[PDB]
Amino acid sequence: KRQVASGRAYIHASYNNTIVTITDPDGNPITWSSGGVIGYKGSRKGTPYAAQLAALDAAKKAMAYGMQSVDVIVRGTGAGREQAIRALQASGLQVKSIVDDTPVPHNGCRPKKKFR
Amino acid sequence: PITKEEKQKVIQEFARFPGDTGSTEVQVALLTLRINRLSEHLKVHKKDHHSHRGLLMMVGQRRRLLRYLQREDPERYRALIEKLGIR
Amino acid sequence: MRRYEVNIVLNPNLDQSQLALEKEIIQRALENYGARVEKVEELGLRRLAYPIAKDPQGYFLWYQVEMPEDRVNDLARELRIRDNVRRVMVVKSQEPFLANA
Amino acid sequence: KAKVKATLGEFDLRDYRNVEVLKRFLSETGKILPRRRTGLSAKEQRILAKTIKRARILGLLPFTEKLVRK
RNA sequence: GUGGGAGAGGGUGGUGGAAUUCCCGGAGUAGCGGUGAAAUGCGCAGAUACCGGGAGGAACGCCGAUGGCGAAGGCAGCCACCUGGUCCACCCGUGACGCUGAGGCGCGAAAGCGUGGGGAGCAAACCGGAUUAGAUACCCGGGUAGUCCACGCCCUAAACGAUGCGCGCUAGGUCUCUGGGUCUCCUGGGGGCCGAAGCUAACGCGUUAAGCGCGCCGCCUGGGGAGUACGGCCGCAAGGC
Ligand SMILES: [Mg+2]
Ligand SMILES: [Mg+2]
Ligand SMILES: [Mg+2]
Ligand SMILES: [Mg+2]
Ligand SMILES: [Mg+2]
Ligand SMILES: [Mg+2]
Ligand SMILES: [Mg+2]
Ligand SMILES: [Mg+2]
Ligand SMILES: [Mg+2]
Ligand SMILES: [Mg+2]
Ligand SMILES: [Mg+2]
Ligand SMILES: [Mg+2]
Ligand SMILES: [Mg+2]
Ligand SMILES: [Mg+2]
Ligand SMILES: [Mg+2]
Ligand SMILES: [Mg+2]
Ligand SMILES: [Mg+2]
Ligand SMILES: [Mg+2]
Ligand SMILES: [Mg+2]
Ligand SMILES: [Mg+2]
Ligand SMILES: [Mg+2]
Ligand SMILES: [Mg+2]
Ligand SMILES: [Mg+2]
Ligand SMILES: [Mg+2]
Ligand SMILES: [Mg+2]
Ligand SMILES: [Mg+2]
Ligand SMILES: [Mg+2]
Ligand SMILES: [Mg+2]
Ligand SMILES: [Mg+2]
Ligand SMILES: [Mg+2]
Ligand SMILES: [Mg+2]
Ligand SMILES: [Mg+2]
Ligand SMILES: [Mg+2]
Ligand SMILES: [Mg+2]
Ligand SMILES: [Mg+2]
Ligand SMILES: [Mg+2]
Ligand SMILES: [Mg+2]
Ligand SMILES: [Mg+2]
Ligand SMILES: [Mg+2]
Ligand SMILES: [Mg+2]
Repeated sequence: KRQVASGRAYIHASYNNTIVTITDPDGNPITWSSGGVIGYKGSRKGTPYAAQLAALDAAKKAMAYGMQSVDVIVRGTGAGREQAIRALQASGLQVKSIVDDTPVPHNGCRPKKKFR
Repeated sequence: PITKEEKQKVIQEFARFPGDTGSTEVQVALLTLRINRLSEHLKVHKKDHHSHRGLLMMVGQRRRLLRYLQREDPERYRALIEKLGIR
Repeated sequence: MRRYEVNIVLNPNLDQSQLALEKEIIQRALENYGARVEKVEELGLRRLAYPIAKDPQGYFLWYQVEMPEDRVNDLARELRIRDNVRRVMVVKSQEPFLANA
Repeated sequence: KAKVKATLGEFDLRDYRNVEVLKRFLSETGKILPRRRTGLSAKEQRILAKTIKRARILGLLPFTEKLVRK
C-alpha cells in the first residue's frame, strides 16, 4: 500500500531454489516470491521455469504495489539464475542496473565436506 | 643488528697486525660476538628453533677454529681464550 | 635512528580547534617517543573506497620520520589510542623503485 | 586488449600513497590483475602486490567491488 | 673482510577486509533447507530473502605461478621489531683450519596424552532421515572429543625425488627464479623440460646422473610366520626403537 515506484530487485539462486525480493532503495523489502511460493514442490524448485515464474510473480506483486524503475542485484550462481533476470526484464518493470553481488569469502570458513 | 663500527671495534681489536680481517683471532672474536648476541635473543623467544639451529652450527664453527689455534699456536690460543673469558 | 613513514587517517568532520588539538597531540607524541620530523605532507580530505567508521571519506596526514628502534611500535600504539584517528600505518622508508623507467 | 605498463608513465612502483596510478592495475572488482594482463615482471608484480595491499589498508584502494552488466 | 640482492625461513607485538555463526533493530510473508527423487530438520514465539548495528572465533580470496624460502617436517593478509640461512661482485685477509660421521644430543606433518584456557565453521564417536536384498557404509539433518592458544609429553608416515652426504671429471638445446656484466649475447647461483657419450632388466636417468671416479656412513640377502613372540630400553598412557 506504500506507493513506491522505484527500487532494488534481488535475485538469489542456489542450485536448490530461487528467491526474488523486491525492495525499496534504502533496503527494506516490499514483497517476495520463491520456488515454493508458487506451488512447486521438490527439486522442481531449482529449475529456470520456476525461476521465471517467481520473478514474474514478485514483479507482478510490486507492480501492483506501484513499482516502475527497478535496479537488479544477483546473488548466487545457479540453475536458471539467468532465466529469472531474463524474465523480470520482460515483466514490464524497467530494469535499470544489473549487478552481480555473489558474496565470496577471503578464505575464512572450513566448508562442509561436500564442498571440497 | 650488528652494525658496522659495532664490528670494527672487534676487528681492529683482535687484529694480528694492521689490515688483518682474516686470521683465526679475528675470526673467532667476530664469531663469538655473533654467538653471544644470539644467545641474548634466544633467551626470550625460546620458541624459535630455526635460529637455534644456526647457533649450533655457529658454536661448532668457533670450536673448530679453536682446535685449529690450539694445535697450531698454543700460546696465542691461551691468549685469545683468556681474552674472551670462554672455554 | 631509522627512516620511517607515518600515515594518519582521521574523521573529516573535525572543526578547526579539534584538528588543531589532534595534530598538536601527534607532534607531542613523536617528540615524547623519540621520533623526529624529516618533513610533512598532509593531503588531508579524500574520498575512500570502503567506509572507515561508517564514514565515506577521511582526513590524511603523512609524516616522514627518523627515530629509534624499539620505540616505533609503542609510538604507534600511542598514536592509535586516539579516538579520532581511525587508522594509522607506519613503514620503514624505502628507496623509490622506478619501474618501466 | 593492451597491457597496463604499456600505456603508462614510468613510475614509482613502491608508492602506496598514490592511487591515481595504482588503481589502473585492478579489475572492475577489486581483483589485482594477473601478470598476463598487467604486463610487468615477477619482481615488479611481486612489488605491485605489496604496494596495493598496503594502500588497501589505507582505504584508498578498494578490497572488492561489484560487477556490472550480466 | 668489504659492497650489494631475492625470499610464504623463524620468533614476539599489533592490525585489516571478505565470509560463517549468533544476539539487537527495522521492513516483509509461507515457506526454507536438502536430494537421484525424498525425508528427518528448521518456520506464525514470524523463519528464509533484505537493510543497519554489535559479539566472537578461525582462516587469509585476486596477486599465485609449470614461482620462491628452509636441513627435514614444513612456510602465504598487512606493519613494525628481534633473528637464521644463502647468492653474487671485489681477489683484500688466514694458510689445509678439510670431507664423513658408529654412539650420543636436538628439531620432527597429522593424529594421540596431560594440565589449564578457548569454540565461529567443520567434525571420529554418537542421535536421527531416505536408499531399499540390507545400514549398522556411501546420500541428508543434528552432534561430542578433537580442530585453535599457552605449557609439558608422544617420535610415527607414501617423513617420497620411494634416489644418504662431499668433491672432481664428461655435447648441446629450451623454459624460468635471482645476482653481476662491455646487456643480439656473456657469466655465477636455484627450479623444470628434451636430449650426446654413457648407464639401465625394462621403464627410464642423462652437468639437479640412475654417467665416469674417490672418501665416509646407513642398509640388503626367497615368500609366509612377522615388524609378531621373548628380553631390554623409552613412554602417564596410547605406543615407539
Ligand atoms: Mg529444492
Ligand atoms: Mg525492462
Ligand atoms: Mg616469512
Ligand atoms: Mg531479524
Ligand atoms: Mg509444512
Ligand atoms: Mg512444525
Ligand atoms: Mg549483520
Ligand atoms: Mg560466544
Ligand atoms: Mg591459486
Ligand atoms: Mg612435502
Ligand atoms: Mg636477513
Ligand atoms: Mg690472497
Ligand atoms: Mg702469506
Ligand atoms: Mg647419529
Ligand atoms: Mg609430532
Ligand atoms: Mg597436533
Ligand atoms: Mg583417547
Ligand atoms: Mg589439549
Ligand atoms: Mg554441520
Ligand atoms: Mg535405512
Ligand atoms: Mg554430517
Ligand atoms: Mg612423492
Ligand atoms: Mg623407509
Ligand atoms: Mg631422504
Ligand atoms: Mg651409494
Ligand atoms: Mg642471468
Ligand atoms: Mg640485468
Ligand atoms: Mg641453469
Ligand atoms: Mg638446464
Ligand atoms: Mg629426460
Ligand atoms: Mg645411445
Ligand atoms: Mg653400472
Ligand atoms: Mg633404451
Ligand atoms: Mg653425481
Ligand atoms: Mg641405478
Ligand atoms: Mg624364511
Ligand atoms: Mg610399529
Ligand atoms: Mg617388549
Ligand atoms: Mg617403566
Ligand atoms: Mg600404533
